[PDB]
Amino acid sequence: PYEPLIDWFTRHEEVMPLTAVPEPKRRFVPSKNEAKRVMKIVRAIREGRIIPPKKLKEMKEKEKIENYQYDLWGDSTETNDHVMHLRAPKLPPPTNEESYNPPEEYLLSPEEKEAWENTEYSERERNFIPQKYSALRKVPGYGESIRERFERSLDLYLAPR
Amino acid sequence: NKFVRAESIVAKTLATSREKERIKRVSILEDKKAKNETQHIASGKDFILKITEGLIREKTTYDGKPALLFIVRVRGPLAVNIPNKAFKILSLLRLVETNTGVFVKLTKNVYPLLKVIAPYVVIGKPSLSSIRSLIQKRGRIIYKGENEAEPHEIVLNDNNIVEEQLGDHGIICVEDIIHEIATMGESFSVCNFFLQPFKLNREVSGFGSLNRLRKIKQREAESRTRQFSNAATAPVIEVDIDSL
Amino acid sequence: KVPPTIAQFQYTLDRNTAAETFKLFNKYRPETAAEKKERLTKEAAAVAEGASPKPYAVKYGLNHVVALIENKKAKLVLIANDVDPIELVVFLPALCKKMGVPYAIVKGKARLGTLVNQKTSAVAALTEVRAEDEAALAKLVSTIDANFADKYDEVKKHW
Amino acid sequence: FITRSQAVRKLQVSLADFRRLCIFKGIYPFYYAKDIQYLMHEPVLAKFREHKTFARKLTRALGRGEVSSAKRLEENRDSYTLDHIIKERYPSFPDAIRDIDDALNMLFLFSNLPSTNQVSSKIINDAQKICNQWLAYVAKERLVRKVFVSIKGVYYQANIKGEEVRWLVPFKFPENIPSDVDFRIMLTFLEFYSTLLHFVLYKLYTDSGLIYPPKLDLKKDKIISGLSSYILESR
RNA sequence: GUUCUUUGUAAAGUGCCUUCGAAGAGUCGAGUUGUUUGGGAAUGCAGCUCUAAGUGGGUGGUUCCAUCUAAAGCUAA
RNA sequence: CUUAGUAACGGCGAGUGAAGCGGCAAAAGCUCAAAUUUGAAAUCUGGUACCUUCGGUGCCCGAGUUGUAAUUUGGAGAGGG
Repeated sequence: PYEPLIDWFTRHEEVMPLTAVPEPKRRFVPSKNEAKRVMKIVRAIREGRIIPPKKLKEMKEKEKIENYQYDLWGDSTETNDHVMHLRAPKLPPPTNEESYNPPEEYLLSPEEKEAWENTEYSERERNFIPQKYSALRKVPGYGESIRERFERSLDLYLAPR
Repeated sequence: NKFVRAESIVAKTLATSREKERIKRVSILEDKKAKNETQHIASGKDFILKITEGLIREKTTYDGKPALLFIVRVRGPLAVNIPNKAFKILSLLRLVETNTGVFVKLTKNVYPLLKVIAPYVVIGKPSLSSIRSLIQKRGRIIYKGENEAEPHEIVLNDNNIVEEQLGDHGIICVEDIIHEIATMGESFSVCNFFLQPFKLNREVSGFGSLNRLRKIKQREAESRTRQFSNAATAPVIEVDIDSL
Repeated sequence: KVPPTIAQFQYTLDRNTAAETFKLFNKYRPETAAEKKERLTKEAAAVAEGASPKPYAVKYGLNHVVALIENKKAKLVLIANDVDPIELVVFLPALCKKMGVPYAIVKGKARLGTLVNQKTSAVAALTEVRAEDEAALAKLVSTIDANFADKYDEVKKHW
Repeated sequence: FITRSQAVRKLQVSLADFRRLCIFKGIYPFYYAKDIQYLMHEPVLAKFREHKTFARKLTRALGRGEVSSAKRLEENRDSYTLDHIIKERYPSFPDAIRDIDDALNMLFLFSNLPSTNQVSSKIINDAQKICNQWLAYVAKERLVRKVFVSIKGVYYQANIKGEEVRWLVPFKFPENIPSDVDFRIMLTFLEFYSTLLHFVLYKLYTDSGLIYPPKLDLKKDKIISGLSSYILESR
């Protein structure tokens, strides 16, 4: 049922191509369809309906520079707190006595330094240890600063008002 | 642990052949330049190319004046393994890691070593804002941790850390480190090995939709804004570090 | 159970050879419809205000190809195995054998489409080539004749 | 009211994109039914869909091997603007200056950040540019009342159209970025506050002060890159 | 009739000389079961079984000769 | 209209019943599939912005090389000169 295909015809390679068709001029000469398209766009440029590729750069070198450069409020008197459902996002509490140079009674006792670290975060009165510094040069870069803005950002859209 | 293809393993050797022969060639002409035996070599002086931004190639000779450079690691070229002469210079400058900067002064001894590592580094004279913003944005200090651990590299957060480690040399703060780095002084060799290297983030920094195309755009911008001379009279390519 | 002239496919070109084929072939991309258009608008801008040589790109219509094999224009032919009607190509590896034109069954009909700006292709062929890659082609050909034509002399037989 | 799940499903939008729109629109929680029901018809949602179409049609070009068409897809790309989103959020100018309290705190933090694979250099340079514009104006028309240097940073108070804004600037040292924080939430807040600040600064300058935007001296930016640079003219 | 525009090495036609020169298959055909006719050379169609050719094939007339080119399509009165 | 109630068939019986020619009415022819645009799918659907809107144009999207356009249908036809 399954004989190997004995290639009785492909065994012998062909020398000449199958047909003796004369090759056209257009296979050697530059294309006339290309010439037709080119001489169509030429007309479109004379008429002015296609702006040339050289000037298209100049149309974007002069434009799209001005972003967000217009007044949108103007004479704006209308308040958005008209429906009672706009809960204004509450400006965070003003900072009370924790400066780089504090009155050193604010500086925490050694027992409460570890007791503060023992308490779980977010159920905690201060997000920081109050510290005393003699010089302004001696003030460290506060490491837990990105954490504070990130947590405030989360408090805006995830915490119920 | 992967299989290594044949094409890669021949490509590495074929590229290191060019790099070993290139480094030896630059080594010979720089050795013959120092010994004043300039009888029959290509050129007995030093040019510096300054490419700025429409890409103007300047050709100015290197003066004897000590200058301030910020060498930036690149990753180039493609199939190359680094030879012994590259391992040495990049160990001394502590630039084994890619995307990593360091400050050095450029003199008549520094400049011959610069031609060896030029296909691996991108150099240039920075400005006061490039230095000052770089130190206040990035900075490492290798010192002791809590009680036991030594290899902690943390951050230039404080100035009292600056006091404890430097102090008596006249350096008290981070801005004083910026002073001795921008202006070539006594404490430059003290603080240069204190900020060991910088950790610059890589360009584009992703493999994906937008990031591949942006890496393609920048990768073709590389060979335009940087050339590999390969000759023994290679002009050192200086680029804008304020832009970079 | 498969008759020998079917599954003369499935015995495709190997991994290393295949990539090297495209290494060559991706060099001969046809211009994209976007690119062709801009080229001509570049011409129109120029020729409206004030020479070119014939451009080599691979050849890709089944017709065009079956024209090209049998006319000797073709040098290398790439034939994708998985095609909706298999019959649409089954003759093609034999035709080429008969006109002595070097052919290789490639794997991935879509993979041909890549090299040619189309969705699929069934068949693409590199007729004419640049001066530098002329040698690259003729060697690839030989590589193909070894690992494909000579390796599978028994592809015309066995069910 | 409606559940988060019911809001996400009703919008037929991803949770991320639901939260992105929620950040832009100023919507907060159970959500309000008429609030989500009002979010549904909005240009920003449609532009998010357009970004998704662009994403696949680019990876189509990239994944095939054609680079020119992909580069062309970048040229034929418009993006969503947060212009009309503020008119419906802060209709009056004094209301926008009541929000600028929290807006200037993100932006002055993001100036003092090393650029990572999370956050590009263009993002930080544009944020720092707005920061310098803000500092230049407040030092121009002389609107400071209170200062407070703390461990955290340095607080300022400013009568900006007579309503006393407050904002915090950290100390100019490298900041250790934790891997804990999510730099995708913060980037959208930056994206909203950034545009809000552009429109605020245009309004301030074109009302009482100067041309917007002012130029910057190149060899001044080479020296300081701070506030003695960036010269600004009145008329 | 009146005008406004016509274009590009654009589109064809004629005669001569040379170089080539592919036209439809589960169809035609054959066997049989029904249907249609007034149909004698089962005509026409259907079902079912089998199923071709290329100096071919289909149809007609006294050993040739004439005649058309199926198995695709459109179309006023 | 005629051919014609003819040829032809019909337990040659109820009977069934054409056609070609001829004369007129009216008249008109044509399109694919077939061998390569291969020096460039040259073709179209749509979306969108305008315009003089049974449509035209630009720009984008797709469809399409398993073939969409030009040329050819035996009355030949095509390649060239």
